[PDB]
Amino acid sequence: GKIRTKTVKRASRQVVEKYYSKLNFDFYQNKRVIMDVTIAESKKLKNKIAGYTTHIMKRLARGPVRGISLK
Amino acid sequence: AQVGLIIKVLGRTGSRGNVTQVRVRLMANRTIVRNVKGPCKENDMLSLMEARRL
Amino acid sequence: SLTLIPDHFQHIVRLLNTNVEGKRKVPFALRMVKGVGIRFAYLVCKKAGIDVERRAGTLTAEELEKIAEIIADPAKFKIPDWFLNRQRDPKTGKTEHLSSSMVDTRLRDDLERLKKMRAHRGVRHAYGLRVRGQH
Amino acid sequence: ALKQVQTFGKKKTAIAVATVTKAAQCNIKVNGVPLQQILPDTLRAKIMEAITVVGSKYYSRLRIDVAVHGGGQVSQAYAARQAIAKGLIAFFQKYHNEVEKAALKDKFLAYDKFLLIADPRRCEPKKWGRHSARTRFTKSYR
Amino acid sequence: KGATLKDVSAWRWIKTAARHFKQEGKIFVPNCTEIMKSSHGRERAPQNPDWYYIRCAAVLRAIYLRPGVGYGGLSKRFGNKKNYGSRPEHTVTSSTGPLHWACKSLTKLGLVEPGAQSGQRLTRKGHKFADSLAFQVQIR
Amino acid sequence: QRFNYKEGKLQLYVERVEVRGLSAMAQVESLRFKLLSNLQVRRAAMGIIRYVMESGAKGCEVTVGGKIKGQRAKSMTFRDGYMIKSGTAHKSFVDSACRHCYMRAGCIGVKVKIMLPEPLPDVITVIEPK
Amino acid sequence: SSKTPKLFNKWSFEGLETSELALRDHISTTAAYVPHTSGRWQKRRFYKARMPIVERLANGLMFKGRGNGRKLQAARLLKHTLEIIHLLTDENPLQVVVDAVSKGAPREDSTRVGRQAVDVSPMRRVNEAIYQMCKGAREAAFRNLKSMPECLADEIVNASKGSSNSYAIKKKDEVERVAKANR
Amino acid sequence: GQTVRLTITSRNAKAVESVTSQLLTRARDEKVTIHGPVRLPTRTLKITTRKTPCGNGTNTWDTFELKIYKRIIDLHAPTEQVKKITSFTMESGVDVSITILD
Amino acid sequence: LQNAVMFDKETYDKLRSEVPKYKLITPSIISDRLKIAVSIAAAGLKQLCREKLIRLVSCSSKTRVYTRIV
RNA sequence: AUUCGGAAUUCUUCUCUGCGGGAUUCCUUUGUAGCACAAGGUGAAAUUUUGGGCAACAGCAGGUCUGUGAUGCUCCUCAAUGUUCUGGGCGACACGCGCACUACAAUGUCAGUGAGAACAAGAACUACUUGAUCAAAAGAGUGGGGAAACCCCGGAAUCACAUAGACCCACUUGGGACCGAGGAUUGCAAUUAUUGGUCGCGCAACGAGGAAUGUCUCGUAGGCGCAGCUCAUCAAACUGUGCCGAUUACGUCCCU
Ligand SMILES: [K+]
Ligand SMILES: [Mg+2]
Ligand SMILES: [Mg+2]
Ligand SMILES: [Mg+2]
Ligand SMILES: [Mg+2]
Ligand code: NA
Ligand code: NA
Ligand code: NA
Repeated sequence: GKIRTKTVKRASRQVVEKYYSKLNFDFYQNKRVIMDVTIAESKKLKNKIAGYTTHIMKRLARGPVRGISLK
Repeated sequence: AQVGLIIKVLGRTGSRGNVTQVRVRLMANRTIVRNVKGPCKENDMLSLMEARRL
Repeated sequence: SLTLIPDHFQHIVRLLNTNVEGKRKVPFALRMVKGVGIRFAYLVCKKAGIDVERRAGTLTAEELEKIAEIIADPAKFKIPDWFLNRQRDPKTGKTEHLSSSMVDTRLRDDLERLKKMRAHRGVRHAYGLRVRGQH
Repeated sequence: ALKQVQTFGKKKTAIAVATVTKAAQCNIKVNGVPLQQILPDTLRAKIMEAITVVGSKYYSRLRIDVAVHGGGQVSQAYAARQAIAKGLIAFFQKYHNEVEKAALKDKFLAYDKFLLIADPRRCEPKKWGRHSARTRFTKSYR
Repeated sequence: KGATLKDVSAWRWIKTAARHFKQEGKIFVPNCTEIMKSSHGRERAPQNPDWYYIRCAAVLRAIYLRPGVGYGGLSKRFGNKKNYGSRPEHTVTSSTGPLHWACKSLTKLGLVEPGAQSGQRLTRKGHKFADSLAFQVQIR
Repeated sequence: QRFNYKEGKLQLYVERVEVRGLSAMAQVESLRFKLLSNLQVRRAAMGIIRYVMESGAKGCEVTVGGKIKGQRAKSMTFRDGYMIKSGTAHKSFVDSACRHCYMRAGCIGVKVKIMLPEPLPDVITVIEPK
Repeated sequence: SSKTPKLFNKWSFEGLETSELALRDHISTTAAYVPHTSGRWQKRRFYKARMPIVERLANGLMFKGRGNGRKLQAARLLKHTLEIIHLLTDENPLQVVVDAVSKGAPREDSTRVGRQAVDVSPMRRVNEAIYQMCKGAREAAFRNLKSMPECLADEIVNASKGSSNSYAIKKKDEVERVAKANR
Repeated sequence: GQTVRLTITSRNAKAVESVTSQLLTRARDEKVTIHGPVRLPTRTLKITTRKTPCGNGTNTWDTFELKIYKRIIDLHAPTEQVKKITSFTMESGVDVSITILD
Repeated sequence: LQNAVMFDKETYDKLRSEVPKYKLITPSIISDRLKIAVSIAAAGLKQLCREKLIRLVSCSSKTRVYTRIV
């Protein structure tokens, strides 16, 4: 696709806060991590969630990200 | 018929958008703005036997 | 076929009171007669012993008399009855082949006979209408 | 010993299965017919491309038998040239080095991608209210 | 050194075999062959003076490739598209009349025999004849 | 008799439905009972919605249409809760029914749609760690 | 033991070049064996500038309902066409063909932006040179005794020389003259 | 001895796979040689018809499809052994036919 | 328009003395120079090839292109 | 060495399919001023991957009371607007209009020869082989075989042919409308032709079509045949399937 929806972006942000020390900048390891820590009936959706989660992690390595509170 | 080289595509003029506005560099270094019919892109080469910018 | 023009080449030939072009191949020059088609004109060429690769207009009168005799009555030469146009004529019962001016005159008799007895095909023919159930 | 490999290739519906073997004299046949009896001469030049591109010295002692089913006149000439080209690569992988195989594989790709990779295009279904995949019924107003 | 069928041009085998049948002068030709259309899907007569010999050589080669084939099977091979006038065209199989006569002529020559419970297949003599002719065309 | 089954070869048993507030087949027949009696249409439709929502449903909808008042037909719907309407999975998370009730004049047709609470196609939950 | 391909196993692709600098990058001279290939040439915007020039000619002969989809027949028509070009010119048939598409389309055109004289993109000169020559031959052989290989050969040979007896050169002279007036 | 062929056919995909997976486990308990199962091609039944009941507006159609699933297992055991393998409560929609191979 | 269907004395010797001096020879080209049908023009060219007075160049079922022998 | 059609072993490259894997703007760079875009890479597939299905809230005095044992209110009701039987009509016309089929030819017509699909359906009617055949075709008639096992190695038509075949620019071997005389088949019943096959007529327009106008962006347009449905008999229609396979644009708000 081109543009991600609210369902993807909201869910992909809970993943970052709960599991921040199991993620890195690689899409393929992140997807394997995500499929074990979430429930959903469509593999297409889980692919996009891991796609955006990788994008967030790169931004966090640079500076703070709005709406993400690691605490 | 001197030759010219297209260095930038200004925009798509015309009512129906079938004519392009380009700036050519006379390879025969002067930049002249001309109208072009047909599909064209940068670094092309016309065979010139100005125009108002869009 | 690199054969020179004969001095007797006939650009127009006469057969069964019909003009026939003297430039076509023999089977396709006899189709110009009424009652002789493409399929029938090849059989006439075989029975007369004429090569089908010649131009009509090179053949002589003896060939033309044999041609006009096969067409007149195709029975003595073994041409089967399922090959003739008028079989079991309704008013005489005799099988025959109609050609030249006899094709038209007997068609006139068929229409006049249907109209005389007031049949449905007769009245439709008289009024200049369609007779085979075309809307 | 036997030195046998089997490959395949498809174009639209044609499936061509090859069988490359080590023999004494070069021999390529398609569905039984030898290579020089294939017609038209245009479609025979497409199949021979799977040989001229690399050179015939690499087919020096190989015997290839191709059996094609499905498709049509031109689909089967394209499926058969894939199986022959993929067959040479598969035989070199199983009985030669990687340096020799890699040189062959790039030459095939530098000429035509579809000498080793299948074309994925297939017929588009027909939809109601249309005469074809994309042509609608004629419209009239008055 | 030797050669078999399928190693030679399909036509050049048929053209050579048809010459063999005509020159030997032993095959049996029906009388209806001089006045007949090869099928009811055709428009005119075959127009080749030796058209029965060409089919018998073509029928014999067909039986060689597909043993057990019958008259209905061969008619599929010799079909065509019919001109229906102002209506769309369709496919019509050939008539099995002339195919019945072609298998009779070859059977009397000893080249073809009835098959095992179905169809027609060529005998050992027909196998020698077919392959011997294929070597003759190959050496030109 | 209809199917010519031989004697001793056919048997029927009757089992009871678990909860009557989640079957639109039974609910529509309760609604028709009120309608064939002297009952207000709004008071009739409010009973069904409140009952099924109280019984544990996830989304409900009642539609009554056709010559309700006057000589002109009209449609009256009553919605409550959440209800999906598109896709293929809507044939498993929604139950529906219909009936034709014979009034003194004309006809009345009523439908009831109940959303039965596999997860939803587009819901994602993240497991709490530790 | 590879060897460079030759068109129809006879005509050489070595030394092929265009004398028109503008069109050099839009005519493709990559060697091939036959004018037939199955590639997705209409997937990107500038992919038809790489398809070989002789194959583009064979695609222009498949016009009208009679000619739609007959690509093997179009290759055979071109096989005889190049033979006649060799006898008429005594030159390489492939050098004559690329000399024709470089002289068959107008360098200046007039359009309805305001009409106004407008220059023509190099991709349009190549496309229009093929279209005008294929059309000029197809209409000159409709109810004629000549066959189409002889009509097409006369079109290409005349266009390469700039002769006015070509259909494409007639249209190019008219269009260029009209556009100059609208300048 | 003899070979018995079992044919499983039903309109539901899950029901077919549940019964066949049961028979294999029961067969292996009796220590019986097995040939299969084989997944035969599934036939698709199609009916297409117009939506309108009066013939008005645009001509719109809908297509209704049905699928049929089929499996076969060949055993090697006499009748009594087979009479014990398949004696269970299969769910509705699935049928099993016993055939003795030649 | 009006094309002859058989050779005469004057056309035949022209076919055997002038056609062999043409760079490009085709059934259609010889037809309009001698005013004969393309059916008998094709037969005359097949005769000249058989005696080896012109050279075949491109042969097909429906197309034939000849030229000078040298 | 190469071909063709008894006994054996083994084995899943191709075929079959229930649940899985795979693609995510993933990677690099540009324009850059967070959301994103363009070109390229990886790759079977690179942008909603492709094609469909389902689709909110409101409305139309849109269609249907010829579907229904869904109905309000009406009408007729015993030589009846109920029901059955016989005959006719819905098919009538040198008039007008919408949508199709066939053509106006040589990139062709005719006569041969070659190689070669997919989706389907079948009484449980579909179809093979052999007679007929010491002589047209269509037909008749005998034995057998069935649902990935029979039909079936599914012998489709475009297509190809170095086929040393015919025709040669003309309303002509283009086109096949209209009509005549035999004969067979479906049916209780072919006279308004039920349909098919043989010979004849072809002297019926038609040589590319005024003003206007429809659909279409890649296995697509166009061309070519094949199944299903209606069906005792009849497809120039519709619903699907495969075969050959392009030109142009990848833009704009001029018309709608
Ligand atoms: K026709
Ligand atoms: Mg319409
Ligand atoms: Mg047609
Ligand atoms: Mg053709
Ligand atoms: Mg209808
Ligand atoms: Na036709
Ligand atoms: Na109304
Ligand atoms: Na419009």
